[PDB]
Amino acid sequence: GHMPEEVHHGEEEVETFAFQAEIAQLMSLIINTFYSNKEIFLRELISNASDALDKIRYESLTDPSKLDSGKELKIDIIPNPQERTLTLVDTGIGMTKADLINNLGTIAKSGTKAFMEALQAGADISMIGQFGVGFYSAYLVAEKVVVITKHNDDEQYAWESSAGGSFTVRADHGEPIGRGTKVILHLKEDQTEYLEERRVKEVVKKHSQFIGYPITLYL
Ligand SMILES: CC(C)c1cc(C(=O)N2Cc3ccccc3C2)c(O)cc1C=O
Repeated sequence: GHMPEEVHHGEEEVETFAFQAEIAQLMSLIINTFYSNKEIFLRELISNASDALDKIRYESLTDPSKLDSGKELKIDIIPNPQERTLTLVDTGIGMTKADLINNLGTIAKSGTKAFMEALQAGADISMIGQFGVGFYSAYLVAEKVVVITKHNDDEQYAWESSAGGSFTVRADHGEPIGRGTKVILHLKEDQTEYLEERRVKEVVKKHSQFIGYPITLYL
């Protein structure tokens, strides 16, 4: 053939953005600081999933066709010892691309700044959910976090950050999740206990025993 060259893709495939400084500061705090009960990261992620499931469960009352992307409201947890990943998948309402960028990169500024002020005044890490920013507690155990999300009104997107002050967002051309959010935790070397499922059960039973949706473990 010839050697055509595509000088210009139609649209930027991957976009990289900086966190608001206060979000980056909290992430650095979380990822570098000792905490005696890091298992609370799972409670915070399950709590976000439960809220997203509540959200779609409500809108299904007005519009039952919002469930055409999936009728089951559930949470699945998948440890992968060979990849050192722990994955949380929910069939909640999901996030549009705009809300993915805004919620994780920008408007968490107020909660993260108030939480750091509370920490300086004597609060501790386990209170992070009272400031609406419990998601960042993932970096207690993870060196890298991927968020895959699909909202009925938008396309499936992938967010990722290793807490170096920036994150990337891209169209996800991967396994389609239908609707909801998938959080993939790339675990730190010394936190692989959360790949053992005797441990994961322990943590769910301790912290999330009264979530109103089924939690299934895959191993
Ligand atoms: C990345 C993190 C913040 C997260 C987001 C969602 C999500 O898609 N939301 C959460 C929420 C809450 C209230 C209304 C709508 C939505 C939409 C989720 O299901 C799980 C997590 C795992 O921590």
